Amino acid sequence: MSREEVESLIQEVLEVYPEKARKDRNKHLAVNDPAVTQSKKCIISNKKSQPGLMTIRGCAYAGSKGVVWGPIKDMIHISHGPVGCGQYSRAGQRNYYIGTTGVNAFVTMNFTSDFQEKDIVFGGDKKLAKLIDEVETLFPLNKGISVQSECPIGLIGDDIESVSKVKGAELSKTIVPVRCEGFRGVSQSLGHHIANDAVRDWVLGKRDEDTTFASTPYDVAIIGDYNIGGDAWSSRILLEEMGLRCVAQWSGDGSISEIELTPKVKLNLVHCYRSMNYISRHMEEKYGIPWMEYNFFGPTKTIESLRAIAAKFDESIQKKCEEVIAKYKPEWEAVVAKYRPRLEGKRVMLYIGGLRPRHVIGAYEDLGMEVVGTGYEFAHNDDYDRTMKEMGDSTLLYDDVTGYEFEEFVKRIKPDLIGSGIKEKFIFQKMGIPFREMHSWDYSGPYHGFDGFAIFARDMDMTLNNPCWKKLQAPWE
Amino acid sequence: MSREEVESLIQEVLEVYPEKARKDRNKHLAVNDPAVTQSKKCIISNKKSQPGLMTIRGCAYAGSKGVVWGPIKDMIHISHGPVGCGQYSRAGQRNYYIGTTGVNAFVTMNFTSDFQEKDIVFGGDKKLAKLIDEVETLFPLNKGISVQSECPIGLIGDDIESVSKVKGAELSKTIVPVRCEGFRGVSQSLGHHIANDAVRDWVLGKRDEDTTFASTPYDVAIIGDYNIGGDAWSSRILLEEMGLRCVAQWSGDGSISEIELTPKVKLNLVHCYRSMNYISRHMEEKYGIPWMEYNFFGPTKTIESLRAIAAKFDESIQKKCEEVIAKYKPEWEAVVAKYRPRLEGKRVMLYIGGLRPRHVIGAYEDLGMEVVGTGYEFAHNDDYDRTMKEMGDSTLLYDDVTGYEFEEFVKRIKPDLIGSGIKEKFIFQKMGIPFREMHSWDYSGPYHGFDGFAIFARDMDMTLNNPCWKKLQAPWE
Amino acid sequence: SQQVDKIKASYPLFLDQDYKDMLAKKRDGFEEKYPQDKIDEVFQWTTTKEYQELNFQREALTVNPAKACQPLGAVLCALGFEKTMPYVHGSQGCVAYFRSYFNRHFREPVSCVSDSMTEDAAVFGGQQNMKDGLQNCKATYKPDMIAVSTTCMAEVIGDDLNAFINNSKKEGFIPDEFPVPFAHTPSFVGSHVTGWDNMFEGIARYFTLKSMDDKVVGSNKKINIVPGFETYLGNFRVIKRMLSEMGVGYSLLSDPEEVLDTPADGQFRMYAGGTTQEEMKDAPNALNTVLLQPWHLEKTKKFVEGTWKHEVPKLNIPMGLDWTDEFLMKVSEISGQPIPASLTKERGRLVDMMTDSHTWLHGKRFALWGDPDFVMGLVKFLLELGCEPVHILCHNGNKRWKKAVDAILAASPYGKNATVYIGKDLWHLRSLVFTDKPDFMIGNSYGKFIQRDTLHKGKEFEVPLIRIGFPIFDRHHLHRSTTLGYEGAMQILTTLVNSILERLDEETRGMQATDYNHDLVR
Amino acid sequence: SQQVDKIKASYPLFLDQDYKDMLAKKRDGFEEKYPQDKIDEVFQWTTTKEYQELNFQREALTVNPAKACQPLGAVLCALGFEKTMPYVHGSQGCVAYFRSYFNRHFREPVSCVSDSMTEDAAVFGGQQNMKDGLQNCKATYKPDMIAVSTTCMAEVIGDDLNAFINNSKKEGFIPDEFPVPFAHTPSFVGSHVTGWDNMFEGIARYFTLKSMDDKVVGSNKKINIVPGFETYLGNFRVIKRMLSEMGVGYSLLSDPEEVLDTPADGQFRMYAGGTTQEEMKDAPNALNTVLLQPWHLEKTKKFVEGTWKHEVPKLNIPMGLDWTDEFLMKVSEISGQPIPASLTKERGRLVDMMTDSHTWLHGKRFALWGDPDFVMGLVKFLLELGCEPVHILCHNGNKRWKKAVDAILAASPYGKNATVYIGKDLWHLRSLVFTDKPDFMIGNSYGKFIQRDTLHKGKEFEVPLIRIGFPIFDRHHLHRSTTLGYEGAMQILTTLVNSILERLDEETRGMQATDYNHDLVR
Ligand code: ICS
Ligand code: ICS
Ligand SMILES: [Fe+3]
Ligand SMILES: [Fe+3]
Ligand SMILES: [Mg+2]
Repeated sequence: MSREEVESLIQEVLEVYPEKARKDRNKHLAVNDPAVTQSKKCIISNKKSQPGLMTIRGCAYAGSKGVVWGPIKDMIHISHGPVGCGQYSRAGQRNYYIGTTGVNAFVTMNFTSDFQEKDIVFGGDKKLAKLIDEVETLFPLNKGISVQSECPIGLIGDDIESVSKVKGAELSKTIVPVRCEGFRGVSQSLGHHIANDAVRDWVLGKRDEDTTFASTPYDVAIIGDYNIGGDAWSSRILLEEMGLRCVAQWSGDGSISEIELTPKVKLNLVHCYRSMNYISRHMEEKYGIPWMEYNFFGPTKTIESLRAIAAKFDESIQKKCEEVIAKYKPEWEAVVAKYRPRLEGKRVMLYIGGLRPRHVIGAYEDLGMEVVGTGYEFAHNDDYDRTMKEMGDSTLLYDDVTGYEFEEFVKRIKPDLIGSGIKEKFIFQKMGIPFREMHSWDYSGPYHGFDGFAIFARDMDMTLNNPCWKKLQAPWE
Repeated sequence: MSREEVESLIQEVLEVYPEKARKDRNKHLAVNDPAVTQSKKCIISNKKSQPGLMTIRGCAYAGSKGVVWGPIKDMIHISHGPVGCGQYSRAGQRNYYIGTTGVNAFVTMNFTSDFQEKDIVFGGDKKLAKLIDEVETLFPLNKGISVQSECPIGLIGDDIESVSKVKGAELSKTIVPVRCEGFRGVSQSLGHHIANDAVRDWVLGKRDEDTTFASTPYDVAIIGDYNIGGDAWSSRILLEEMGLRCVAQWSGDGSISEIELTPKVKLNLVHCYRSMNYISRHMEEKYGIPWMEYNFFGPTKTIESLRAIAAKFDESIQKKCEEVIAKYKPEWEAVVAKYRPRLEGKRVMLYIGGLRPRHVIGAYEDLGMEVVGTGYEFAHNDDYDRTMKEMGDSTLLYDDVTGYEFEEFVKRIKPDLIGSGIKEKFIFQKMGIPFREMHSWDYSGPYHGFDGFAIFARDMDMTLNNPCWKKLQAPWE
Repeated sequence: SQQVDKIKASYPLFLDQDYKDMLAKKRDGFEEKYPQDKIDEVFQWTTTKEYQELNFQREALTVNPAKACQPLGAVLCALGFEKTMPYVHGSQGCVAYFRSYFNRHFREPVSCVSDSMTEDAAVFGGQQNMKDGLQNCKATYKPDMIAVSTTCMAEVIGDDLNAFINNSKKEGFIPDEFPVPFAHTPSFVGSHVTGWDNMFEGIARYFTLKSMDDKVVGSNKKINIVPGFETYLGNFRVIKRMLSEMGVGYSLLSDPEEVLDTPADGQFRMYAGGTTQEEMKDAPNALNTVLLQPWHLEKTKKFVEGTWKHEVPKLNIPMGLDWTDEFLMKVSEISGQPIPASLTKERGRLVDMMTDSHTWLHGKRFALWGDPDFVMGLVKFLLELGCEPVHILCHNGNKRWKKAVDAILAASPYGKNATVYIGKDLWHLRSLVFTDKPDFMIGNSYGKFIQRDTLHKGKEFEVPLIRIGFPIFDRHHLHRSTTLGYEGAMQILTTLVNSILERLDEETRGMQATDYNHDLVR
Repeated sequence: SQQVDKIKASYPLFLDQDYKDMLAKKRDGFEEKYPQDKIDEVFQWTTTKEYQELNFQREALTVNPAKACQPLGAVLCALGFEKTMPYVHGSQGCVAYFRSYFNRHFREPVSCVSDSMTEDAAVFGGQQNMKDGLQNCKATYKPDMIAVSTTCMAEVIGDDLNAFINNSKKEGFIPDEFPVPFAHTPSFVGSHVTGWDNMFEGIARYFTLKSMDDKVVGSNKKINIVPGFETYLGNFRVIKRMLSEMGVGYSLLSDPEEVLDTPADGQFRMYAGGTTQEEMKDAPNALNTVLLQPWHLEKTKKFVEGTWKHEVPKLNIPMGLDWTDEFLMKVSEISGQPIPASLTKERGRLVDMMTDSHTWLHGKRFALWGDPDFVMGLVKFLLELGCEPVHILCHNGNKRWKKAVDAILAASPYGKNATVYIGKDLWHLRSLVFTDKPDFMIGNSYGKFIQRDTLHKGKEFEVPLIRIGFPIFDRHHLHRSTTLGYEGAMQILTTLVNSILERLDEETRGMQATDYNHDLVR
């Protein structure tokens, strides 16, 4: 669609709103332009949602408990507050891990303080202290505890940092208080930041002067991969085939000892910039560890990343890098040969959280597809800067899109495929538009790396070309 | 019910029949009388069924293929004729066995010549010879073949005996022709007899001049136990605890070598008199092997049988007999103490095939129950002789009962429990009368022996006292 | 031994050590059993392509058939008529088997009589059996109609049913006006579905052949429905429900739904419901006749077209999305009734479920068997779901049918790896699921032994059975299910996707080994 | 690595040797993992009675709850009204979770808005959020009614919903006649079912409290039906079906079955069906009001009795035979309509199925959980089937409810080994199924992790899960099922008996080991 058509579509969609919401939402909708590379000249982001408009966003607790802390497999994470938050989020995110659940690993369990009104009236700090003792008795192999605060904690004036200090000293235990109450910030994003700072303040410096770990010149950490369907594993295997040693994975399949060893690495490899750029900058300031952004979606980006990573080391790693690329060349070329002819020219609209709305574009293009609209629930302008470079000229960009906007944009643009979340999936299927979940991978994946590209391609094809999409209209209508 | 009431019930029920059927059925219905011990003075049996009256009987093929031959596990039994008979009878009878089905054992499979009209016109003897070759190719570990003739074989003049001799000599294989066509006889019974003669004529004498078998004074065979739900195993274990050696089991879990070794035993133990008295008499005539009837239904009969069997041997077996009785005493006494109070005084009507209608009576009485009516599909007068002794004074006796008769008798007598077959089960459940399958044991069992009595008691209680029987009438009617 | 408070049935009783030792002694002492290494070798051989080739060279031996004989279908057809007694002229052993077979599938009484012909009748025929049998049956069980078929003994000796029934009336054994339709049903021709066709055509002839003079096509404004051999109660019910929803006047000809599902209220009801004699007498006055299972209603079709002069529509069995659509559109055309909003919504709800479940169904590979119409409808719906029906077996299929299914397969990319087999049995199918392993079998209870065989090769080779068809003996109340229409498609879809998900849960249930993929949400 | 023609997803990809070797190196190098022998020791300990006693001494820690929070139920209640937007005053993170939780169970869109209160509202309250939120929602999504509940942040800071909504109307953000019923739904009180009760009572109050003067009990000749928190579409449908069969005039108050099952026809329908505003306005004119799930409709009951003056009948949930009987008899009494023959026959068909399957169900032992009314109805039906419900868990149950279930259990010999637990969670239940092992669990998808744990101890300790309840996330389309009435009892019975037979087939599938009991006929 031409820039002029897209701009007209934006204004037509905004006509339904009351004035205040109309003026606000206009600032969060934009048309990509190569002459404007500074996103702060064309789109506003990381602001409050307008009331009543059916934002798709979550809260700070989802950012902290969901991605940063919850996946750390050998800690117990307490959803501290009433029963809702921990139950709705129990095992909804596919942060894959190896462990013996309930014994030495705990990711898919829901530990909670189950606040009742009495806890609102009298405070929950005594309950939290008793709860910690019960955790230690019943789960003796846990290697640390985190306290994920829900909305009431800060509102009633509880002091979980005092409980965490006192109980941690009593039990010689790492107990991490996280003030990620959902009323803080505007979205999941501030939860990331709060959770990063909690890692910094309570865990990361534990081994600052400990020299017992034997480091090598090729030690790296994977920062910001939550291992959805094994995504981080399908990345790690490549980094180590290339001669690197992945000392830590934050946070998918992660462990508290991995976190504590991360200041020993030579390079931090950041996949999800949005959620862990905070701790990466801290580690550079404090420990001198450089960090770099990379992208393991699709062969073009995976190859580019491996080369850029290897270039940070020496000729021996660059040699292994080219050996890895040569090994997998026939594999992804065969995926392209099978599936690109079946997907070439098809147009995709995306809406996801903080990374994937730009990070998966290369993988779609490796299959001959085109992303004609994208947007984020909770990205910041530095994300949109990176997005304008990846997206085509005159494409549609939307920040904190409303349900109404997304539906109306789709009706006009008529994409061949939509990639978004569970709250969107069933709307667009009913409209007859193939849909793929781009958070959960629709219970498939991995999608990272060369092995993940094959699954991604198979999945876009199975859904876009499925026989069901030809059957929505009854033959008598 | 008094004798006079029962006699009046009989006459009232028979008023519906046309004259010819009325006169016939009257001869097959009787009231037990202690002063008349000869069944040939009070009931007719083993006659043709009256047309159109819904007999429960099967045919000679069912008797031959179903019980005598089919359970022999390491032979392949050909249902020779059109596709129906072998398919309706496939794995309907629970003749339990140990083996690798399709490889060295074949009981639950259905091998058939699947006659088409061309086979009616030209005959099936050429098809049978080719079929035998295909069996030998595809099932090389079979240890013998039987040919179970269905109705058309004799009617079109095929000569399966010639095929069996020629192919058996060609292949050095035991191939047994059985002329058990369903038009022969009047019921399953003649199929037993035909099948017994086929064993005699084609298998039983194979080792007549073999002196290699290491015999002992305590060698027996179990004759006429088809191992329903493991019945023969729960009998065998007791005989061998008593110091006996069971050389053979006919035919449940049986094997062709066991049959061939049976003329080497010291005593044939006959459970099902009806189906296997023929070969037992032959073995006494030819080999001098004595035979005796026994009964392993319930503790009273099992104890009596163990003692009677042990009395045929020496003091060492008689001692072990009492040791076995002492071992199981606390077990069956605990069954009686639990279940007899829950069943005492309850009245049962039975209708089964050729043995169990009298053979299970003692087990019911061991739980305080009373069998107020019994009858057989296909028993002979020597069976009814034994039945009049087991059944109480003035009880009802029915031969080849019609569906109408059985329904009307039940309506009047109002038994608390009925034990019969699958074609009867669902009729009486709809009437609100607890029902137990006494052929298949309702997919339970074993019922033989001490271990079988516990299951039998549990099963009569679970059904007779089940909560469902209080709910048949809607509360608004 | 038994502990009174935890009594063991055969399983697990015979796993106790003393029984295990006893069974080992029986084997070693007297069974002269092949060594286990030889048993393993032969088993492995039976899983190979070499064995498969020998297996498919069979010309004379049938093993584990997937069909039954004509009179079984004649009985089911007859049961669908009001106060009608199925009556099989010939040997009584057949009737015991017909009744027990249906007893076990429906878990219901099944009423059927024989006239108990015996060996003597091979000299002189069964006329006297028919005379007394008809009189005895009418007097004792008081049917309003007796529907006569035959067993193979009566066909081989050549009893003339028509003359025998006529002579029964002439000599006073049954009243001349008492309806006794009949059909010859030789078990050595066709299969159970052929018997249904033969019986139905005989009943149709009985009530209409000699009374056509006053009939006018379309004058009663109804559509006749002939269901064929049908063993799911939901299938009779969904057809009646959809036609009533549309406001379409109809007559279901052979309707056993009531007599196969009577309540347990303290009364046994030998008869219940059924197509009335007036409905059969009036059927030539319908607008048309629709055959729900045309590949086993060929004789019925010739009579309906040749004598009633109905222009039977060319419709497939109404299974899956497209063929249910076509059925409703054709009924709408014939009747003048529009497809109502309720059925349009039901269709779109099936489509919704397809979109919801397509990612787990895509590319799944199936072996399946059954009767011809059921199988082709199952194939069609599997293709609509994006599934691959790779081994398609119809023991009682024919060449024309196979051509039709092959054409359906050729029209879909999901048919590229599929082969249609006719005249083959379940021992043939066993080879196919070893040599070209699918994900699942869809079939009747006889498939359980194939699943057992595949597991013995190894867990990774196991092919689980999904029970759809006839007979189903080892589960309870699946005969209440539906396979026709959108409702039946919804039930099949749900069963298929959840069979896939149950198997995945099983394969991912291993603590710290495979449970990384034991997802809460699928 | 991948082979392009047989691509592997996570399972089984990560079982390849290179992935295994990589995961072993990650563990050994950097995870500082406890030794496997120690993991095994602690696992075994967690299966013991000693561990159970410590586990049941918990007072502060909850692990794996079997309940959710109030506003989830308010949203489900609101969805049952025509063109009604659920609206949760407070934090938007809650609403993303409510929507996604229901998305995954129903596989449908779930519409709900937030007014996006943030940290600053702790100073000045959420009044402006309510004003702009109501106006934005009405304009953008064009509901005819907005039904307002709360998240816990708004409850803690103490927002006065009533004043805030009144001020939104006074200041012109929405027209004064636009309906905005509301309820305070604190997540730290009760559970999701309490939120349903609170929301429903608020909607009832909104439409009737101030207009009672012209009402006359019985004048509209109808019976009101309040379903409570209900997540099986079949349960709304069966109640309407049975009442229509009887010719009973009724109003189902909160009816989401249409909006939770829209067709996929090319259009997204945000709203469909639902209870009308007029039905709520007219509801005091009913003969009476029947509460299908009375143990979480206490506030509704007090309002219906205190304000509408209805004499709410003392009825249990209509689950199983006796309680469906009692429901139909009471509806017949109130309405004057007789129970029709069709429902009497349906009842006897359920009884028939009970007689057919009783031998496989007898004595089978179950652990089960769910909401109070659902659990007590399941317990009752299990007793009617001759089953033993040994571990009965209702995390959100109360002492009066426990007394009532204990009395139901004491009245039946099948209740003698049963214990009712309230306030306990699925980590408590995990201990019970180890220390006092039942045959099966009946519960929601969270039970799969208990089954996984039991299998790890050994195959003989595994307790299979039967999925009945909410949420069910790892199977497709079970939300279409029924648990109420005779129809629901038929569905539960069929699921239970065939779960038993599926497990028996699994345990007897072992060639030459256990397949002596692998019977074709069951
Ligand atoms: S963390 Fe973020 S929303 Fe970077 S909160 Fe969200 S497992 Fe999304 S686009 Mo769900 S910033 Fe991860 C994300 Fe991206 S949960 Fe997953 S998919 S890469
Ligand atoms: S053989 Fe006979 S009918 Fe003796 S043909 Fe029949 S497995 Fe019956 S009363 Mo079914 S003479 Fe056996 C019998 Fe008895 S099949 Fe079983 S139960 S003890
Ligand atoms: Fe039944
Ligand atoms: Fe859906
Ligand atoms: Mg799978």
